[PDB]
Amino acid sequence: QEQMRLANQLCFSAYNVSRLFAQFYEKKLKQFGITYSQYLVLLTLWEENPQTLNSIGRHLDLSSNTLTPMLKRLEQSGWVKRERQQSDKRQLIITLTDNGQQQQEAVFEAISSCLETKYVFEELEQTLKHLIEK
Amino acid sequence: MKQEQMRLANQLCFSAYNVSRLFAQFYEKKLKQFGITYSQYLVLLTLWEENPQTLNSIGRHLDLSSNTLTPMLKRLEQSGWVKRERQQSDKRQLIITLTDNGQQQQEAVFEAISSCLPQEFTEYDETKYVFEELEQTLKHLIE
DNA sequence: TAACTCAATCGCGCGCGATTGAGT
DNA sequence: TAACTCAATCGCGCGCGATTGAGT
Repeated sequence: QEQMRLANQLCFSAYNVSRLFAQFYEKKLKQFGITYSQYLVLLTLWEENPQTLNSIGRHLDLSSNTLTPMLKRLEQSGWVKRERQQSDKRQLIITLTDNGQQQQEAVFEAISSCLETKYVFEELEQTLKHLIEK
Repeated sequence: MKQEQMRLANQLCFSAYNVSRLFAQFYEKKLKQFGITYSQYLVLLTLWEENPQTLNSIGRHLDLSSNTLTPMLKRLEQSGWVKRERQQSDKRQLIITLTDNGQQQQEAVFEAISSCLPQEFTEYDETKYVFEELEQTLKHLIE
């Protein structure tokens, strides 16, 4: 009984924490007209450019069911180019635009100006991953 | 110093993102039998601790509003977990009350989830604290 | 042909910023 | 008349289980 009481408060906290993070980031990012999830995509691209959609998804644990509509939005607001690979026409190469690369510093400053754990999350992250399989 | 503190906030934000998605995935798997969602579960938890409540009250417990809870309490009524009825004293209000089935099925739902929790559960109390800390930190950061 | 691997698509339920309109 | 306080509604962007159809 008490092991359920723990899982619930812990689940519920994670639920509250992620919403709050999103709320916060979205407030700061409103200037740029990008969402929290779009920001997470742009982080991976700022760390490695270009990437395939599938590669981005692997970094974020997301798939085309989320990234397809959403990379289309980032293209439509000038952050990225979506183009097909010649080696493999099934693939989709995502490449940052100049504007997309350029605005990183501005975006990071917009958020930074308003600012054990990291381990504890990664622990639970890996615990849950296993629970979804075996 | 200028930048490395951002790299911390990002990995921490991204971890919380991943953790909550996984928690939802897990609970949704176990709750499929009962035909309820994670969020619906969270609403049922507050009702199992206090019944009846007004939609506004539930929302206060979960930091949600009618923009989420209206469509969703309608779903729980349709699957026989709750009654949605307006108050006489104040016709604006909406009283949510658990159905017998709704009350009754708590034990079964808890068991369905608890049976799949690893024995890894009197050395996770640290975690529960660390979350609540960040939860409160973030809540102040928004205001 | 076939098996495979991709992004794209579909349907649905949230979250939530914003607005509406009923009721006090 | 007004100031309030509610749930309901609207529009949009996710997440994601599932399917599709193009390409290898």
